[PDB]
Amino acid sequence: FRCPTTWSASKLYCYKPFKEKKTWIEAERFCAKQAENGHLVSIGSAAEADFLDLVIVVNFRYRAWTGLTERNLKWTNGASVSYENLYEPYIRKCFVVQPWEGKSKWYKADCEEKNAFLCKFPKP
Amino acid sequence: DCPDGWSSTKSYCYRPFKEKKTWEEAERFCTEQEKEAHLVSMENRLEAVFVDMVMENNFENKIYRSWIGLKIENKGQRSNLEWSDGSSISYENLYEPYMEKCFLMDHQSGLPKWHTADCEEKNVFMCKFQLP
Repeated sequence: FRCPTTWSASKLYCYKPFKEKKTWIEAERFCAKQAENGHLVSIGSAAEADFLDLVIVVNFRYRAWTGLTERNLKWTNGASVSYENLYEPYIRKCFVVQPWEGKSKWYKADCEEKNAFLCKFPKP
Repeated sequence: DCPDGWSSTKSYCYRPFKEKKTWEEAERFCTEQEKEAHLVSMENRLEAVFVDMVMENNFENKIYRSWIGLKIENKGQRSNLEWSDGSSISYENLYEPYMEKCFLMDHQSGLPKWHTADCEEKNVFMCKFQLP
């Protein structure tokens, strides 16, 4: 099981950063075109975070979309929040990774901001 | 029919409670009603107005601050966070601190807006459930 050229392989996944700047949704859609089950990167452990940091350093100050976003509000009874009388608007953000003291940290960003982005897909 | 002590509309039953609780205690209390209930939700303006009128009818037309059935937090698998590939939130490395915000309606004058608050505040609340 060989990751395509330019992608970096962990045991189970192929990863690749792309420099071309895109909104969160068009980055996600770009990742999904790359492969079966392709998405913006998810980070499931410290070891994956460290591996992803290496992927970034091999390829590249960076600011890149991850697959992490905020959910819609949902009432405790399970209903969607359609109507609201919120004092301040709830606006779902998405998360970029940026360098912070030699590792990286995840920061909220406007989903319509154009950024570099990171794709992941499962081998097989 | 709605049980005794509950206000009814066509399909829903509502009940204000004066005993102040944290947001989690309040929601838990609602879920433990003989008919499982939840903290009040409002799906349109008229329902919000109704809920406010029931509260006012129960609190002597005074100012109040009542929990409602919304909470957001950024830690663990019940967060308001999700991965586009559907994997669980099993690891986080947020710049922002871990936090939780619980929503309430604060009646000052007129229909209350819904504000965020410390989940450990002790507030009055309302339960709601749907008739069969």
